[PDB]
Amino acid sequence: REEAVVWDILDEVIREHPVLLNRAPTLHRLGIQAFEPVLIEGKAIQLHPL
Amino acid sequence: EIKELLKLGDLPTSGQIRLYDGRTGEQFERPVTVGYMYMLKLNHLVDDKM
Amino acid sequence: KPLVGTGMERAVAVDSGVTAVAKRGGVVQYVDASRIVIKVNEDEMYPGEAGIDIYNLTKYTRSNQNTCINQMPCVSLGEPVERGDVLADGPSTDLGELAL
Amino acid sequence: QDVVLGLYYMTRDCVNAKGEGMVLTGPKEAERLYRSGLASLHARVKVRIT
Amino acid sequence: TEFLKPRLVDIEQVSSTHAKVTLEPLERGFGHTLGNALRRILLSSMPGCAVTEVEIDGVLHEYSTKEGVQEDILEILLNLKGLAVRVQGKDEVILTLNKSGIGPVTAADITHDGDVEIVKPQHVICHLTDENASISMRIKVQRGRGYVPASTRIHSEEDERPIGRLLVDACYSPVERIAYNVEAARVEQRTDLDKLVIEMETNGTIDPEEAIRRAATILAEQLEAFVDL
Amino acid sequence: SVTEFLKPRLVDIEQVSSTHAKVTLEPLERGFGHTLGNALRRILLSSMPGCAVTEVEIDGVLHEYSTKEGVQEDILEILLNLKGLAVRVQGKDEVILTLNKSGIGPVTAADITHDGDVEIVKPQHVICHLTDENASISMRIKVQRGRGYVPASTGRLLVDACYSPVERIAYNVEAARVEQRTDLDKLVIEMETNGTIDPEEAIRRAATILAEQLEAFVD
Repeated sequence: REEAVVWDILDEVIREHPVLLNRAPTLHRLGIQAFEPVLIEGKAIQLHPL
Repeated sequence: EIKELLKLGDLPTSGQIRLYDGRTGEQFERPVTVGYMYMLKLNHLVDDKM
Repeated sequence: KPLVGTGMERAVAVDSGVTAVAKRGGVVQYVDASRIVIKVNEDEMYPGEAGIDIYNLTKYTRSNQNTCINQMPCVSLGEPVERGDVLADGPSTDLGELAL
Repeated sequence: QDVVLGLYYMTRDCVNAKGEGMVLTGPKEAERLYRSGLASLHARVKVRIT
Repeated sequence: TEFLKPRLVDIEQVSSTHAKVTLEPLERGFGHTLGNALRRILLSSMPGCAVTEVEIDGVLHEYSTKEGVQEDILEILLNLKGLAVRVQGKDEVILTLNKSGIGPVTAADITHDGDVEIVKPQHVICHLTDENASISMRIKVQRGRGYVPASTRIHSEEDERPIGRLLVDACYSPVERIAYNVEAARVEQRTDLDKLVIEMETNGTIDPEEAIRRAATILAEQLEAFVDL
Repeated sequence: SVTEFLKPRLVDIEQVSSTHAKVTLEPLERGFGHTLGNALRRILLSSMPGCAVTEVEIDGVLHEYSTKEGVQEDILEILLNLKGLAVRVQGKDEVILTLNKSGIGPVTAADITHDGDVEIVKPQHVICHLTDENASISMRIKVQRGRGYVPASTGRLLVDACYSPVERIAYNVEAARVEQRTDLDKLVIEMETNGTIDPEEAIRRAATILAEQLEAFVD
């Protein structure tokens, strides 16, 4: 039902839960890293410049 | 010939115009290139891949 | 349309087979965005044939990439045309010139 | 690539520029000058550093 | 401390769409501040009235086509989206468009109303291409602000609109481009008094004498917070 | 709701020191964060009024190019440090103070001739250090009330006038959401003042001025 309360539940669950991001191919270990997620309206994954 | 055609209009023969940032009303230092580029929407939209 | 092209569109859009092309010269008699009927002039009319050439334009139809390929008219009622003129613009084409 | 361009543009110095040669009591004031438009970013100046 | 307050000394309505208005006097820097703040406010928050829904007699979906019309239903919907009208003291209105015969279909064919005013009657909706051809549609116009896409609207309506009701994306914002030019004024035999001249190109629904006042009211009411500390 | 724009409620004052704070506004309509933040900056940084030193007369020196002895720092540095002095002057346009000091030791702002009508907000402001047994200085400091930050464009010596008390104001906008949309703006404003005016009230003044300029059109 994507209830508006469910979005509050998601904003509480995702608070401190890391997510692993890895691009294919991943030649070296720096290609897989953990990030603290933040919700975004769109459908693209927001990545940091550095 | 591009310069001659720009001269026919009242446009600057330099090809670069000064712009103003919409957020602060300030003028960008040094002119910037502005024109009409033909852009195409490639058939790789995100909603087919997320 | 593209503002800056190379003039190759006037051929690529025509020979693609996606735009409706006037088979013979004549004057447009009726258009309804589906069927354009042309009164082909008697100079190229067969003596026994109808003397009036239809063009059932193709509307929204799925392509191999799940896109629409409808053709829309560009000529006006009563406008004269000559054989080879583009009557209805196909997808990515407008006024007989390719426009992606 | 973009960030380094910004830093290269910000710290570069020009011979003659607006707000040249004055004395600034500290870095904060310098920033104010730029945002008030009284000085150019590449202007040569003496600021008290700590 | 010598600040003076600006007054709308003059307004020049050069056209039905383009206008200029001068605010004088203004002290140092206020010309830039007022010009850019009011430009942003006028571009973003100005309410207008735009088409919201369409319902044509014999069509089912926007991707279909009407018999005897030069323009597909999609192009008719786009042309209707380009229509700009005024409404007098109402939140919504339903206008009927009845027309027949060979020729164009212009906005004048819409059943005119005392409270409904069309900025450009020469707007063409579609072209009829048969003697007996005729289209009847019930256009719906709503007030608002900003841009509301049709996808967002129906998911916020929370009810299933009936078959045959087509929804267009409404661009309520009636202004197109706002420019501000700052120049000195001969006031009190003293210089550094900027005369802010705002030139705006609109659709013609609103008169600047009210647009600038509404923008200023919005700015002041938002500014109430920072003085409420 | 065609005239019902969202009004923010300040999440905090977020004060970090007596001079600087982190006033945050939340939430604001998209495109309203900058419209307010840049306007407040443009008011505070260049139009705020205040009293500041603009002219100085040191004893027996014609220009800062001349570096009189007896003082550890040079006359140019003395002028910049005097420019750094923050003053609160009550009910006068311009005043002429006199600072006189003697003996081996630094010169501090507490030594000025306090008229009682004049309030030096930072008596601990160091002026310079005297470097002789007989080292004595006396100077006439001119203060004037005005607006903004007047540069050196204009036995007197001119100094840049920091009438506006705001040492620095910087603002940011960031994403904020309500139960159904994540497009709203949260405005984080930071300002550091000279200390004559507390920051929390300074912005109170700034919007004030701006609101006045809007008076003739708002209904």
